[PDB]
Amino acid sequence: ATIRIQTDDFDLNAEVAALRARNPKIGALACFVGTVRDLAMELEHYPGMTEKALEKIAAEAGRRWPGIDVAIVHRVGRLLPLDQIVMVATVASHRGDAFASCEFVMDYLKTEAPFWKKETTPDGERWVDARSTDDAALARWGVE
Amino acid sequence: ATIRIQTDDFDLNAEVAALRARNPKIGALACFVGTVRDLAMELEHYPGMTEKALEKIAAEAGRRWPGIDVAIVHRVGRLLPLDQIVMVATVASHRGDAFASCEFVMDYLKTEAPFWKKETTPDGERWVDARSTDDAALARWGVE
Ligand SMILES: [Br-]
Ligand SMILES: [Br-]
Ligand SMILES: [Br-]
Ligand SMILES: [Br-]
Ligand SMILES: [Br-]
Ligand SMILES: [Br-]
Repeated sequence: ATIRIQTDDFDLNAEVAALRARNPKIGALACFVGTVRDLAMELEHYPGMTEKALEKIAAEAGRRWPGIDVAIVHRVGRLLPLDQIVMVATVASHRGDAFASCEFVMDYLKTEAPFWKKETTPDGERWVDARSTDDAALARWGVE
Repeated sequence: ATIRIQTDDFDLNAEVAALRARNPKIGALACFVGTVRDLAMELEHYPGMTEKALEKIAAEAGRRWPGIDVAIVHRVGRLLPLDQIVMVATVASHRGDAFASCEFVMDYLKTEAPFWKKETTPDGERWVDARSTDDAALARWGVE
C-alpha cells in the first residue's frame, strides 16, 4: 500500500510497473488518472493527516477485496489546466476486483481525503474545503 | 474510437496521452491493462473480423455513455508470463462514466471478441476459442 503526496508530476508507467513488481502473481490492473479540466488551481493538503487518511482508504479497500494491492499518488501546489492531479492504481487476480477497488478508492478519496483549494473571495484569499459530496457512491458502497 | 490489434508491445503512457490529445475538454481517464498471469500463450485473432467486433463494442459503450471516448489495443502472437495482453482506456468528463465504460468494454471484449488460443491436445495442436463467459457481467449490463 504505497501512498504519496508530492508537488512533482508523476509517471503513470513507472508507478504501474512498480505496483506490478510488488505483486508478482496477479495481473489485472485498473487505474484512474484525474487531470485539471480545461474549463489556476492551488491545492494544499494537511501534512501527515492527509496521508494517513489515504492509507485508511487503501486499507479499507483491502478489507473489502482481500488480495488486491493499491497505489495512490496525489499532487499538491499550483496546478494548471491539463495537469495531472491524482492517480490511483489497483491490481488483483481478476478484473472485477481491480475495477471495483479502484473506483471505491477514488470515491472515498474525493469525498473524504483532506484537501483545500485556494479561492479569492471578496474578503480576500481563502482556503476552501476541496472534498466533494457523492450521495450515489455512498449508497453504492453501503455507507450512510 | 481508436482500436488496434498488433504483435508489438504497447506503451500505456503514449496511448493515454494520445487519447487525451483527442479529447481536449474532458479529464477523467480510466484504464485497464491485462497481463499474462504467472501461474507460453499463443493468441490469434480473425483479421478484420476481430477489429470490427472491437469497434462495435466501443460504439455500444459510446451509445450507453454519450460523451466518452475509448481506446483499445490488443496483442496477438506468442505471449510470455508477465507480458501485457490488452489495454482499454476511456475518458469522460467525470469518473463515474469513465470507470463504467472501461469495465463494460473489458467485459464485452472478454466474452465476445473473436480470439483463439493454441493448445496441444492428444490429437495434436488445436486452436481453442478464447472467449470467456461472465454471467454476472451480462446481468449487470442488462443483456441475456
Ligand atoms: Br512511496
Ligand atoms: Br480528479
Ligand atoms: Br481479466
Ligand atoms: Br490506431
Ligand atoms: Br486480460
Ligand atoms: Br472525477
